[PDB]
Amino acid sequence: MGPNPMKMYPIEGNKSVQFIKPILEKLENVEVGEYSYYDSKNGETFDKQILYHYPILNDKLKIGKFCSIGPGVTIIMNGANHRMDGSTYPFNLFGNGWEKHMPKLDQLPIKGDTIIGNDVWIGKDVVIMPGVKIGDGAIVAANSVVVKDIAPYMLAGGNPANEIKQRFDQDTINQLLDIKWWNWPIDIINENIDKILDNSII
Amino acid sequence: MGPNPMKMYPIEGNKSVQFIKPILEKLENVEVGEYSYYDSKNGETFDKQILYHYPILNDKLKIGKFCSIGPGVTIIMNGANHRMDGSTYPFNLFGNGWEKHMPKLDQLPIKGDTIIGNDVWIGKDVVIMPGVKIGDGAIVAANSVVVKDIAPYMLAGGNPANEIKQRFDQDTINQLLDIKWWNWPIDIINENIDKILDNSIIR
Amino acid sequence: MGPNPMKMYPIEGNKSVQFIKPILEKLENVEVGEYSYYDSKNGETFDKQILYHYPILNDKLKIGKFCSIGPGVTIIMNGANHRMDGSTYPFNLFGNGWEKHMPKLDQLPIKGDTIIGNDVWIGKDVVIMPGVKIGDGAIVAANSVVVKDIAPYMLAGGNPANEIKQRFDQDTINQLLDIKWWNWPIDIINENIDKILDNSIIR
Ligand SMILES: CC(=O)SCCNC(=O)CCNC(=O)[C@H](O)C(C)(C)COP(=O)(O)OP(=O)(O)OC[C@H]1O[C@@H](n2cnc3c(N)ncnc32)[C@H](O)[C@@H]1OP(=O)(O)O
Ligand SMILES: CC(=O)SCCNC(=O)CCNC(=O)[C@H](O)C(C)(C)COP(=O)(O)OP(=O)(O)OC[C@H]1O[C@@H](n2cnc3c(N)ncnc32)[C@H](O)[C@@H]1OP(=O)(O)O
Ligand SMILES: CC(=O)SCCNC(=O)CCNC(=O)[C@H](O)C(C)(C)COP(=O)(O)OP(=O)(O)OC[C@H]1O[C@@H](n2cnc3c(N)ncnc32)[C@H](O)[C@@H]1OP(=O)(O)O
Repeated sequence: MGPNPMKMYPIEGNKSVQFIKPILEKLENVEVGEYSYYDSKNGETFDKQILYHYPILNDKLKIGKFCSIGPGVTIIMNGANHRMDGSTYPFNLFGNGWEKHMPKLDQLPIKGDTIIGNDVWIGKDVVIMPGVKIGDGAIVAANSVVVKDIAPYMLAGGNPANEIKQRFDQDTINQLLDIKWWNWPIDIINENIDKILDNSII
Repeated sequence: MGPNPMKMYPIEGNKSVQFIKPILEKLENVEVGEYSYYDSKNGETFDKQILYHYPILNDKLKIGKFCSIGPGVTIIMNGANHRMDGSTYPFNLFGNGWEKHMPKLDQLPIKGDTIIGNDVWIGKDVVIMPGVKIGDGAIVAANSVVVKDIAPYMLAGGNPANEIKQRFDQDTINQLLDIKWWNWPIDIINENIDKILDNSIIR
Repeated sequence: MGPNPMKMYPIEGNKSVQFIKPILEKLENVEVGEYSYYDSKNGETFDKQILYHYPILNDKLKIGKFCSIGPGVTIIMNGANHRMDGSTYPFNLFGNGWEKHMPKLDQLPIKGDTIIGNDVWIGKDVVIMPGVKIGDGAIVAANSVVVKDIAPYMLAGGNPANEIKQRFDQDTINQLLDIKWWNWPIDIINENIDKILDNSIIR
C-alpha cells in the first residue's frame, strides 16, 4: 500500500499537506526522512520555515522519519544570534567605515546541530531554537518554545518548554526505541500500523 | 438601551468590532451569549478563529455574555489532537491504503467541551486549548496559552498560562457570582452600568 | 565615520534595516536614541509596531541608543488595558447612549512609562507589555513576553519573560555601566568598536 513519499503533495487536492523531504531535499545541510509531513498554515512550503540557516556556518538540520509538523512551526538555525561577548550591536551592517568590523567566524555563536527524531509530533505555531535535539517519538505542545533538549517519548511544552511527562512506562519506551519501526521495510509497516498505533508491536 | 445584540457590526461605520453571537450563528455546536465582541486583528471575523472544530467529534463551544475578546485570540477544538496511545502519525489522512487505519470516534481523545464564562476578558493573541473552562469575571493576559480551567475573577496569563491573583476580594466574587448581573434584562442592566463598573452593584 | 542616523534606511537600496529615531521622530511621546535599528518582517515599519499608544493617556516610550530590535517586536502601551475596578466590558465602545459610562482617566490603569535602554538586543516576536523598563545591555530571547522590568546586562526569556543569567560577571557590568560608552563622541566610539565588541573596553 501507500502514498508516494516523493510527491510534494501526496494528497490529490490537499495542497496544504506536504511531505517535507523532497522540498528540503534540495537544501544543503538539510537531511530529511521520508513520510514526515508539514501542514501548511497559509500554503507556504516548509523550506520557507527554516530561518537564519547559512551553509557557511556548517550547522545541520536532521529530521527523522514519520514526523508530524503543524502550521507555524519555525526552526531557528544558528544565523539568528547577535555576537554577545561584547556589545551585541551589529556595527558592520551599516558600512561607511563600520563595514570593517564583521565577526570572524569563531567569535560567532555555535550552539550545535538541530536534531528532530522519528515519529515526532510538533504542534502548531512551534518554535525550535538553535541547538536543540528532539527525542524519538516526542510530543511538543502547541505554541511551545523549545530551547532545551527533549528526551524521547517525552511530552514537552511551554515558553520556555519543559518536559511535562513521559507518554509511556519507561520500559515501553526502552523497547520502542529498541525496535525502531520507522526503519522497518515499508512492506512490513503496512501490516503493523495498528500494532504501531496501539503501541503493541512491542 | 445600547446597541442591538443581533447586529453583526454594531458600532457605526465600523467593521472591526463584532458581536459574536450573530457571527457564529451559522456554526453548529457553538453557543454564544449576547454583547461579547471580537476585535479583528485585520478584518478576519471571529468564526475563523475557531480552529479544529469538527462535528462528528461531538465537542461544543460555549461562550457566555459581556465578554471582550481581543485580536488574534484563537480557540482550538478537539479536532487538533493526534492519537497518542502509540504513534501520533496519521497514516490514514494520506490514505492510498492507509485509510483503513482512520481512528475510531473513541480511539482518539476528547479533552472536553470549552467553556468561557460571562464578563470574561481575553487578551490579545491568546490561545485557548480544548477542554478549558474560564469562569465569569475572569481575565486572561495577552499572548497566553491556556491549557487549564480558569476560575471566576482570576487573573491568569503566561505559557503555560497560570493563575496569578484574584481581581477582587472574595466577599465580592462570591457575591458577584451570586447576583449574576449579566443575566439581567438589558433595560435593567442599563440603569446599573456605572455601578457594575465599580463593583458596588453588590449592595 | 559611520552611517547616518538621520536616515530611516541607512543602507541604500535596503528598506528592511531601519534606523528607528528618524522614523518615530515626530511620533508623540516617543523618544528614540541614535543608531538603534529595526529589521523588518514582511515590510512593516517600526512605528507600526507601537500599539495602543494614546497621546491622551500621557504615557511615554523611551528607547536608548545602539539597540537592536528584531522583526515583529511589539511595544504595547497602556491603551490596551480595560477598566478593572469592576466589569472589563467596555460598555462605552458601542455608543447608543452608553457613552456616559466612558472611563474618566484615573479609572483606567496607568502602568506608566516604557523604557528600553542603551545597547539592548530585543528578540524577534518579543512582546514588551505596558510599563516595563529594560536595562542597558539586557537581552530578550525570541517570542518572549516581558511583563516585569529587566536589569541591565541580563538575559531574559519566556512568557512571562524572566531573568535567566547575568551576561557577564557583576564587576565587569559595573565597569560597563560607569563608562557608558554609548554616550561617547561617536568619533571616540568609532575608534574603539573592536574593544566595544570584545568587552575589552574596560581594561
Ligand atoms: C492534524 C491536526 O489537527 S494537528 C493540527 C494542530 N495540532 C495541534 O495544535 C495539537 C496541539 N496539542 C497539544 O500541544 C496539546 O498540548 C497536547 C496534545 C500535547 C496535550 O496532550 P495531553 O497529553 O492530553 O496531556 P495534558 O493535556 O493532559 O495535560 C497534562 C499536563 O500538561 C500541561 N500542559 C498542557 N499543555 C501544555 C503546554 N502547551 N505547555 C506547558 N504545559 C502544558 C497541563 O497543565 C497538564 O497539567 P497536569 O499534568 O497536572 O494535569
Ligand atoms: C482597546 C483594546 O482593544 S485593548 C485590546 C488588547 N488588550 C490586551 O491585550 C490586554 C492585555 N492586558 C494585560 O495583559 C495586562 O497586563 C493585565 C490585564 C494582565 C493587567 O494585569 P494586572 O491586574 O495589571 O496586574 P499586574 O500587571 O500588576 O501584575 C501582577 C503580577 O502578574 C504577573 N503577570 C502579568 N502578566 C503575566 C502573564 N502573562 N503571565 C504570568 N504572569 C504575569 C506579573 O509578573 C506580576 O507579578 P507580581 O504579582 O508579584 O507583581
Ligand atoms: C538577523 C536577525 O534579525 S535575527 C534577529 C532575531 N534573533 C533572535 O531572535 C535571537 C534569539 N536569541 C535567543 O533567544 C537565544 O536563546 C539567546 C541568545 C537569548 C540565549 O543565549 P544563550 O546565552 O546561548 O544561552 P543558552 O545557553 O542558549 O541559554 C542559557 C540558558 O537559558 C535558557 N533559555 C534559553 N531561552 C530561554 C527562554 N526563552 N526562556 C527561559 N530560558 C531560556 C537555556 O535553556 C539555557 O539553560 P541552561 O541554563 O542550563 O543552559
